[PDB]
Amino acid sequence: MEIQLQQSGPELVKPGASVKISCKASGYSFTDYIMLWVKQSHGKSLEWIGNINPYYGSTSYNLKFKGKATLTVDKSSSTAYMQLNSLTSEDSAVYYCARKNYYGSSLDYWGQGTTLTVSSAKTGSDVVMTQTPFSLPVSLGDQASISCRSSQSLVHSNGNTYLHWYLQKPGQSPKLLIYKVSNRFSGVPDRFSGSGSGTDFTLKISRVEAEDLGVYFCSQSTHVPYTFGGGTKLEIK
Ligand SMILES: OC[C@H]1O[C@H](OC[C@H]2O[C@H](O)[C@@H](O)[C@@H](O)[C@@H]2O)[C@@H](O)[C@@H](O)[C@@H]1O
Ligand SMILES: OC[C@H]1O[C@H](OC[C@H]2O[C@H](O)[C@@H](O)[C@@H](O)[C@@H]2O)[C@@H](O)[C@@H](O)[C@@H]1O
Repeated sequence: MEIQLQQSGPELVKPGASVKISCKASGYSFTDYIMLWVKQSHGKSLEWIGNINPYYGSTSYNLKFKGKATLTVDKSSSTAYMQLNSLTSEDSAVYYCARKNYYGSSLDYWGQGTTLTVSSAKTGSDVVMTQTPFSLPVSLGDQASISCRSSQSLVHSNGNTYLHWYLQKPGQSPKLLIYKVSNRFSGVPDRFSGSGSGTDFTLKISRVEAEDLGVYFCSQSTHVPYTFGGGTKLEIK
């Protein structure tokens, strides 16, 4: 098959109300993978909301969202839900669900996103990921190099380093490119290569083409809460 996460449609909701966004999983065994939710404010970086293990219904939240977001599942319909309460204009954003694997601790399949608009109208410190440059204008064909530095070592107890790279093309959800520093995800071209160790990581693109354009995000999942870099927009001069 093919794996799909299908989210409910755009929501226009009044301030103070609640909203419950759905994410229907197909193509894989729903209870065998953590489902994670992400907020993306129109400004652009990704923020972890929380995880749910659908087999148990057990949850973990980013402290920022604890008290605001509630994650549930319906196993019978292979559907994950995120409810947001006491909505204000600051909740207006795009929300993604994404499947998290165990072998890579990476977000391998993403929903298409749900846009929430909140309006009255009718129609241990967290680990910081510093990405540079924030903007990389290039000529087509150029080599491109993007750096990601973490405030703490990303080496996990098991000796692996859970640093990953995602590409979000214009108007799409993020997609996994590289997991665990240097491993190319299925279908990703050899022109992408990831390197680095400890706190310093690099993504290189050997010959940029149009399908590579968008915003790149590094992410770490060695430490809780999971965190993302601020993005690097790769675009043509
Ligand atoms: O760590 C030893 C166990 O490794 C596997 O289970 C470990 C975790 O791997 C899975 O991806 C998840 O299902 C986890 O819940 C699981 O604990 C298994 O091979 C297990 O038989 C080993 O004991
Ligand atoms: O060997 C390096 C460190 O490995 C473990 O901690 C690394 C990361 O593993 C955990 O999953 C999280 O607690 C992270 O916060 C943690 O740094 C530890 O054994 C640590 O003592 C080692 O220094």
